Amino acid sequence: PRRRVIGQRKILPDPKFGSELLAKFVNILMVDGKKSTAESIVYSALETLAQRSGKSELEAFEVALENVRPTVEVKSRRVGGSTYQVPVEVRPVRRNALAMRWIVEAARKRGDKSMALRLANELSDAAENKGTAVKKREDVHRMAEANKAFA
Amino acid sequence: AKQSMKAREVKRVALADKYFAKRAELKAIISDVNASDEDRWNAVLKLQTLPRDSSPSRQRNRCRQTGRPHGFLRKFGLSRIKVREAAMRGEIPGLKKASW
Amino acid sequence: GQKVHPNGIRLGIVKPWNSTWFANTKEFADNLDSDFKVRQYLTKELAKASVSRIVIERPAKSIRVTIHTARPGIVIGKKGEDVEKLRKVVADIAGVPAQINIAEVRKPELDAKLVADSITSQLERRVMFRRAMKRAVQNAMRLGAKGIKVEVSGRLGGAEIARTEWYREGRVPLHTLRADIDYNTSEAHTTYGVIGVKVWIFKGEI
Amino acid sequence: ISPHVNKDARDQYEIRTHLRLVDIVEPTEKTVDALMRLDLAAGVDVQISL
RNA sequence: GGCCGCAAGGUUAAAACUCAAAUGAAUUGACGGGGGCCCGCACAAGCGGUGGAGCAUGUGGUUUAAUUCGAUGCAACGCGAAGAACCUUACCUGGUCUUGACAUCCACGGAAGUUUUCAGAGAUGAGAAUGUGCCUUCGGGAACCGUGAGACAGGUGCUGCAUGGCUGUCGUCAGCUCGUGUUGUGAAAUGUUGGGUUAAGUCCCGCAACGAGCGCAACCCUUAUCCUUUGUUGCCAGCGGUCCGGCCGGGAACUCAAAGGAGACUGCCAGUGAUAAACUGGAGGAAGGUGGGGAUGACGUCAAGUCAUCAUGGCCCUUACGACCAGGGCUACACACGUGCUACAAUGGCGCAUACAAAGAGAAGCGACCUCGCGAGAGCAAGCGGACCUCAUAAAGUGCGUCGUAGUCCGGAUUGGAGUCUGCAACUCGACUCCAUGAAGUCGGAAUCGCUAGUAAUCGUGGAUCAGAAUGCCACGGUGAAUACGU
Repeated sequence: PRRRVIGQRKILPDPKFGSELLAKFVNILMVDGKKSTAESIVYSALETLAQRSGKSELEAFEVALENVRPTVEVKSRRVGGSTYQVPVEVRPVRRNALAMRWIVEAARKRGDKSMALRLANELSDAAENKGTAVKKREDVHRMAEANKAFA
Repeated sequence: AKQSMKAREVKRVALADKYFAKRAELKAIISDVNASDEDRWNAVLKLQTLPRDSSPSRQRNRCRQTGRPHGFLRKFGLSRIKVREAAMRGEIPGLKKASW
Repeated sequence: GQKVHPNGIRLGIVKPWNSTWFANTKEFADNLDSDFKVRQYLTKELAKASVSRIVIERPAKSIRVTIHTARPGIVIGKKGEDVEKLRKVVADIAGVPAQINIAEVRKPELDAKLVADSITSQLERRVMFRRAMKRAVQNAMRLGAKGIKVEVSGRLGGAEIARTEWYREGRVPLHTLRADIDYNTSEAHTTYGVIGVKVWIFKGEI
Repeated sequence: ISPHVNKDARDQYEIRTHLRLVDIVEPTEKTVDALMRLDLAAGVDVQISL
C-alpha cells in the first residue's frame, strides 16, 4: 500500500508433527475452505514418501525443497519507453513460498490416479533433481543470467 | 388510480361477501369422497352459474389513500411512498429507522 | 445532495411521537385509516383557528384527541357548543366514545407550522417574498430563538424559470442528534402554480 | 425511497415489542377485585388469566 | 505611373467594396503530451471469475389485429414489477349506455331474502314472499331503491424545456462562505497563504488581521469483558426417588433472558522534537491509540429522472380521448448485447449410518401422532395468538464399500406415456411427482470484473409480495485461505 505497515498473522503448527512449514503447505494446497481433505492428502503423501527413502518425513520434505528454492529473479521496468528485465535477489520467506507454489502446481498437472500419488511422485522427482518444478527453477535462473547488464 | 377501478374493487368485495356460504357448501359437495357420483356432476355444473366476481381471487390489494396496485404492505394497508411519509411525520407508533 | 428528515431522525432520541397506542396485525391498518380520516376532518374544519398539532390516543375502547392551538377561545366558542359539535362528529367517524382536549401555544412566532402557514397566506395575497421571509426571521430572533432558517421554491413573482431562495440567522446544527430542532412545511396555490416553503427553528441542546 | 427507478437507495425500519409476566400465588377476594378495578397507562396491553 | 538595379527586387504610393468592431494592461477560473508535495483494490504482489456450451431473465431489432406506457455513457438493461392464466391492464377484435360506473343539489313513487325463460356476458322479461324502525300536532323518509332535466361529473390524454414533493451523481471527497478592519482608480485581495503534524480547513506556532457560520469529530444503534435486580414457558453443581429422561421433590450456583450501572482518556513509563503540536516503542488490561460494523450526504453541478403514486399553471375530448362485457395480446423469433444458474469430473459420482447452528413466521393461519399410496399427496383429527405448540430432518463433515480415466456409474437440455394440487377455469400460458429418452460440453480468441480478514471461495437455512407461481431481492449462520518488496 501507500502509507501502511502490515504485521504478521499467527499460524498454528501441524497436529501430527510440530512445524509451521507443513501448516503453510497444507494452506497452499487447500481449496474452498476444506482443510481436512488437504491434511489427509498431505499425510498420505508423506507416508508413501518415507518408505521410498528410509528417512523421516520432515527430512525428505526439506531435501525436496532445497532443490527448488530460487535465488534471483527478474522484475519489469519501463522508463525509457521500453520493457527491461532487472535482476533482483529473493528473500527467504519468498524463496519458501515460491518453492511450495511451484511444487503444488507441478503436481496438479501430472497424470497419475490420485492426488496423493501425484504429490508423492513429484516430491521424489524433486529430491532426485527431475520434474517441472526444477525445470522452472532452471528457466528463472537462465533469464536472470541473460540480463546481468541491467543490474 | 382512476375513479372507476376503486368502484370495481368495492363491487367485488360486496359480491364476495354476499355469496360466501353457497360456494362453501357446493365445494364441500364436490370435494367430499363417497358422494353420489351424480350430485358431484350437478354441483360442478351449478358452481359456474354464480357471478364471477364472487370468487375471492378476483380481488387486488390497493393502497387506501391513492389506489396504487404495486408495492403493497399488509401490516399498514398502504404503499411504500405513503408508509414513508407517515413514518417520517411520526404517525405510526413504534416505527423508526433501524441499524444493527 | 438529499437530506434526512429532522423529526424522523430524531424520533425516540429527543422528540416524541404523534400517536400512542398498541394494536395487533388485525387492527393496525384500520386504526391508521381512522386516524387519517379524523385528522382530515379537523384540519378542514378549523382552517382559521391556528392549529399546529393533533395528538391521538386510544385507551381501552375509546378515542381521546388533543388539539394544540393559538386561539383556544375561537376553538371553544360560547360555553363549549363548538367543542361539543366536534366531539359528536369525531365519535361518529371513529365509531367509539370520544373525548376532546385543548392546549395553548404561548408564542406563535416560535412554532414552525404556524410560521410556514403565515408565509403561504401572505404569498396568496401578492406580497413580496423577500419581505415575508425577512419579517419571519426578524420576529423569531427577537423573541429569542438560538437560530432560524427559511426556504422558498417555485415561480417567484411570476417568472417563467423557477428558483429557490433561503435565509439563515444564528445556529442550525443539523448533524447533532441532541439538538432540539423544529421542522415543518406548507404549500401555496397561485395563478402560476405551486410554491413550496420550509422552516427550521433551533432552541437548544438537551 | 424513489418514486421511479433507482433500485438501490432503500430505507429500513423496525418495531420493537416488549413483554413482561407477573404471577400472584395466594390471592384474596379484595385483592382480585382491586386488580379488576384498576386502570393503567394508555399504551400498554394487559391480559389476566385466572 | 515615375526613379534606381545585370537579375532577384528596392523606394514613393491610391480607390471601389466590406465589417461594428479590431486592440493594450491587468483580474477570477478552467485547461497543459509545465513543475513540486499527498491520497484511493489506481497500479504492483495474490486468489477466484465473465467472454466459448445448455437453460433462466431484461434490452435492441424484426413480425403482428395488438405485441400497453416509462428508464439509455460511467449514473438504462433480474430497472418502476416486493411476484401478467381470468382479475391486475392502461393494448386489440366484436357486442352495448348517454347527467352517466364514482359525488352535491330539485321532485314523481317506495326498500332487503328466492327463482324461471333468452343472451358468450353485459343486459332484457314473467312470477311468489315481505310491510322496518319513528315527536306522524299528520308536514318526519334522514338509513337506501327506480326515472327526469341540468348546473355538472369523468380522462393511466400533451408539455419533467411552466412547477411542488421525492431521488440519482461528482463524494464521506474536505472543502464552501460572511461581518467589521486594512490594501487597490477598479474587477478583486487578505483572513483560508507560511514552518511542522493529522483520517480531517485536525491541532500548535508565526503573520493586517480580529471574530463567526455550514461541513470534520462527539451525543444514536449493534458487537467483545465484568456486577446488582428478578427466575417461568428458560437453567441443573451440590442433595435424594428411578420405570434412564431435568422424568419427580427440590435449588438460585452456572448458561440464558432484559432493565440500572462500570470500563479506554495518549490516562501511566522511556526516547525523539522548537523549553511545542505530535510521533516510534513498553506495562497492566477482555479490548489501545477512529477496538470492528451501521445510520448520518456541506455551497453547488448535469434545463439529470419522475405530469403513469400523489398534487398542480396552461392546452385538449364530452352520444367520446368518458362507462360496461366475452375472447385474444403483453410469453412472437432469421438475428445482436447486459446480468445470472448448472456443468465439463477422482480435492469426484453412487449406497449404507452418524455429529455440531443462527435468525424468522403463524386463526379465511401454522397442521403434529396414526392409517392408506413407489411418490407428488389423501383421510381422521391434538396443540398454539405462542422462551410452552407447529413450520423443522441443517448441509458441507466423519466411518465403511464400489466405480478406475471412459463422452464414463461425469452432465441432465429436449421429447413420449401416466398422474397430483391451487383455483369458477391450467389449449394459447402454472408448479410438482413416477416410468422411459439421454443433446451440447474434455476448462473457453481479442477484451474484461470482484476482493486486504472471520474478507474472498464453498455449504446449507428464513422472510416480503402472494389462491397458486424464484436460478431474482432482502436477512441468517457453518468451514475458512493467498499476498502487500514498493509508488
